[PDB]
Amino acid sequence: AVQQNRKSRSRRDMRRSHDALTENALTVDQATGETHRRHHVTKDGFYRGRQLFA
Amino acid sequence: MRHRNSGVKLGRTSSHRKAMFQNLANSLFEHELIKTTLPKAKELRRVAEPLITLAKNDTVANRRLAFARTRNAATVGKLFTVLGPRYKERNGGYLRVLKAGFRAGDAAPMAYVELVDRE
Amino acid sequence: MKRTFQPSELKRKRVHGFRARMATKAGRQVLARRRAKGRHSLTV
Amino acid sequence: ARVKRGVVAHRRHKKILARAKGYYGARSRVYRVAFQAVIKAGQYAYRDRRQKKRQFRALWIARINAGARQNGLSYSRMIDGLKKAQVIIDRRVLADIAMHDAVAFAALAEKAKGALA
Amino acid sequence: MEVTAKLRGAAISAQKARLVADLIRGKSVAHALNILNFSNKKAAVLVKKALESAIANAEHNNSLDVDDLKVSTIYVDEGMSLKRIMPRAKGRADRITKRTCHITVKVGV
RNA sequence: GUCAAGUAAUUAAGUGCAUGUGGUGGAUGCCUUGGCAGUCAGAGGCGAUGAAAGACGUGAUAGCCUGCGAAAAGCUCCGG
RNA sequence: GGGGAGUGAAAUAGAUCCUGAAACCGCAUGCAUACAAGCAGUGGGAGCACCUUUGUGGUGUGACUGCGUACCUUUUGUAUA
RNA sequence: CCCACUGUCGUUGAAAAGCCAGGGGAUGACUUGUGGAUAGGGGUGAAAGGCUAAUCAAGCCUGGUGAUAGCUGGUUCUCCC
RNA sequence: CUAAAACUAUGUGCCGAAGCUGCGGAUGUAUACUUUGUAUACGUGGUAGGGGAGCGUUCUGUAAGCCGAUGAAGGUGUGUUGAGAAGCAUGCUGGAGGUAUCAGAAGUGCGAAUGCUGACGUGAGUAACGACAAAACGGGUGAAAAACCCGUUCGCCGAAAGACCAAGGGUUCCAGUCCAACGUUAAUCGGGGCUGGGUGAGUCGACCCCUAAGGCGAGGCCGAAAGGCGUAGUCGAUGGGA
Ligand SMILES: [Mg+2]
Ligand SMILES: [Mg+2]
Ligand SMILES: [Mg+2]
Ligand SMILES: [Mg+2]
Ligand SMILES: [Mg+2]
Ligand SMILES: [Mg+2]
Ligand SMILES: [Mg+2]
Ligand SMILES: [Mg+2]
Ligand SMILES: [Mg+2]
Ligand SMILES: [Mg+2]
Ligand SMILES: [Mg+2]
Ligand SMILES: [Mg+2]
Ligand SMILES: [Mg+2]
Ligand SMILES: [Mg+2]
Ligand SMILES: [Mg+2]
Ligand SMILES: [Mg+2]
Ligand SMILES: [Mg+2]
Ligand SMILES: [Mg+2]
Ligand SMILES: [Mg+2]
Ligand SMILES: [Mg+2]
Ligand SMILES: [Mg+2]
Ligand SMILES: [Mg+2]
Ligand SMILES: [Mg+2]
Ligand SMILES: [Mg+2]
Ligand SMILES: [Mg+2]
Ligand SMILES: [Mg+2]
Ligand SMILES: [Mg+2]
Ligand SMILES: [Mg+2]
Ligand SMILES: [Mg+2]
Ligand SMILES: [Mg+2]
Ligand SMILES: [Mg+2]
Ligand SMILES: [Mg+2]
Ligand SMILES: [Mg+2]
Ligand SMILES: [Mg+2]
Ligand SMILES: [Mg+2]
Ligand SMILES: [Mg+2]
Ligand SMILES: [Mg+2]
Ligand SMILES: [Mg+2]
Ligand SMILES: [Mg+2]
Ligand SMILES: [Mg+2]
Repeated sequence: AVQQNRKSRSRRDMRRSHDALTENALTVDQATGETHRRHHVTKDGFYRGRQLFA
Repeated sequence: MRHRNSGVKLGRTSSHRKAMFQNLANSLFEHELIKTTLPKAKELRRVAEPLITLAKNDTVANRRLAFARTRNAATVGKLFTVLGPRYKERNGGYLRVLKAGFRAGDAAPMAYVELVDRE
Repeated sequence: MKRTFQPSELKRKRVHGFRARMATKAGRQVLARRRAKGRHSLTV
Repeated sequence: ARVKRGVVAHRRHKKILARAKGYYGARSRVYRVAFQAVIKAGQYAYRDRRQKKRQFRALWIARINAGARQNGLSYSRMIDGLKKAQVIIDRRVLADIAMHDAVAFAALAEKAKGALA
Repeated sequence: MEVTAKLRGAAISAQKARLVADLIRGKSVAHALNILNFSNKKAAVLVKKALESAIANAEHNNSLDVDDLKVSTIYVDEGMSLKRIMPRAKGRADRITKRTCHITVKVGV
């Protein structure tokens, strides 16, 4: 139910050794030069040479 | 296990789920472009495309079926006068789903659902 | 649950009020003690 | 005369924690643990001042044994023969000679051999 | 020559901001701004505020071009905590800490 | 050159120690506006002419404090 | 919130403001560490790095290795589970 | 409406005694509002030592009071005999 | 491990302790002897406990002295000295005090008391986010919108989850404005902050007249005192009176 000894700072860091984040997959769109998330629409509404909300 | 099972849950009862997809389909047929969560958008295909397939042929029985599945008279009118005639020689694929980042308050992945030859 | 306080202002003033304290020797000793301590409120 | 025990107590704790540099974890940071660690290091060092002499003598004896067995002897008979030949070189010097100068050690083994005969 | 920006008193614990700080340490500022733009982390917003502040400082106060600036140093320290009470079952009470942090960013050529 | 046998260097997800540089925190030092104990000398009461203690008010503009009381941060006279 | 500019003798004296310790939490550098069993040290000891020097020098680290079951209290007696 | 028989759940609870499903009484020796009375070796008790402000084989507060404790615990720098 | 690495007997060597010896150093007692320094000898494991000698801290005198902005105390390193408690010097920080010596007085030394106060860890970025009546989309605003507003749908209650009083609360009511903190998330929203506004009575209620239970009670009776009971009266709504 609870620890019998306080965990040392070294073991705590060794547990967090798997906590790192990853970057996302970003691509530069060619029809706008923009950078967007891959397979995602841009915030301007562009995706693969197609426009939403002109 | 879940082997070969189809369908979603989305944390709702089946009554709530049926109602929510009815609402979503009505909204999409009215605006032709909506923003929703990505799993909702992917399940909305199996709900909204058979309605268009139904609206391809205009019979009183078909319009009554469309009303039983939408319960929205304006949606039925639009299906059988605009959307049905539009997708007459298109063999499926009336919706287009495009991933659209994440919601702010939620970090839930989002998607746009639009009709194919809209606007 | 029903808790013990159950307020009523008339009953408060009739049990712990100024005139109730002034009406007996022990209550006036209460008032003298609370003046000696420098309390800002003498009574309820 | 109220005495505040802040400067002197801090000085003492700092001394104990300076004698604990290099120890692991709390043993170098936390005074209660560092103080025991330091007292124990002291007891260990006292005991090991004695143990070091035994350890180095055993090393010299092993090296002399190797050198004497390269010369057809053993440590026992070589030490006995060198003591019968009035040679009084001690084991530290004998082990140094065996490790660094094989010809002089063969000469010493010859003295021991001739005395054993 | 490093140019510094300090975001002091950001309402987030250091443990969570450090995950984002580790992501962009030693990177170009264009790459770091890209990484921070497309993250769903709350710390990404605050680290982006601090990093774009450092870039603006480098350009205005130090006359450094942005195309070769680099995130040469970044670290998150703890700040002043807020202490609050949380009622628990059976009349027990717990102490809640609302942890803040200080972000330091240094950009260099 | 190839093959075989033998045998080095080379990683750090993270961690330890040391140093450097920070954060947090508010110890220490220095300081005193407040206290403690006395000595000497006084005084030892206030109140129906309404006390102690209060409430409410009172300001060009005031929240609280202090003063004051519908004559209300005050009126008159005398002295400095 | 900060960076400059300015004030000031001083701004890591900038209002959470004299000094600014420890616990505790970062980042940077050097060395070690992913075939190896335990109070984490101690005695020895290679290698590496940096200072210096022509050192049998200093500073950090510490492969490998012998020995080694915390402190207090209470007890006939405690590594004591 | 008053109560609380059974069970599950809850047991750092939504809750320092509940919820939910069932259960009992429900024109009476009923339930309930407002106001009043009884005060600590006392009160009140269709009586369980029950209740008397989440406290009851003698309430709480203050004072005697720094009660007493042949019992636990603790007792702070150095060296020498 | 088997003509032993077993057993019996015998021998020659060797290893082996903080024992003994060597070398160097300190110290107690005693004896000589300068007359307090060296020799000589014997000694120097220790709990309870007894004895002896010291270190350091605050304060008083010495001190109207001595050191200090050419940098005190304090803090943080380094080097060094002593058997120890400790001392000394010095780099950085710091910005105004410090104090020899010899006496004197003690709130004079902390690791433990399930010690006390404050700070900060571990658990751990874990459990949980408070009724399983339910949401969806479009537009607006905004730095930012799952939650705010407008709209279109969906759902839930409907002997309460609606409406009105008493009690209690005390401005939470309404409008403009702001988002740090508070709101178990965000918030542009709010019962949050700031500014302003708002409660209109002969008939409603209270006050008022009247009394119940009960209280207080001139006199009075009783009681060491304090006080207790009570007559006349006077209060007291939960009831009566336009
Ligand atoms: Mg680390
Ligand atoms: Mg399938
Ligand atoms: Mg869910
Ligand atoms: Mg149903
Ligand atoms: Mg790493
Ligand atoms: Mg202080
Ligand atoms: Mg400074
Ligand atoms: Mg400061
Ligand atoms: Mg290895
Ligand atoms: Mg026992
Ligand atoms: Mg026993
Ligand atoms: Mg033992
Ligand atoms: Mg134990
Ligand atoms: Mg154990
Ligand atoms: Mg029930
Ligand atoms: Mg019945
Ligand atoms: Mg009693
Ligand atoms: Mg009686
Ligand atoms: Mg009984
Ligand atoms: Mg009793
Ligand atoms: Mg006591
Ligand atoms: Mg020996
Ligand atoms: Mg001996
Ligand atoms: Mg000697
Ligand atoms: Mg001895
Ligand atoms: Mg002894
Ligand atoms: Mg003391
Ligand atoms: Mg303690
Ligand atoms: Mg989470
Ligand atoms: Mg866990
Ligand atoms: Mg889990
Ligand atoms: Mg969970
Ligand atoms: Mg909720
Ligand atoms: Mg409102
Ligand atoms: Mg918030
Ligand atoms: Mg408000
Ligand atoms: Mg009476
Ligand atoms: Mg009378
Ligand atoms: Mg009356
Ligand atoms: Mg009435």
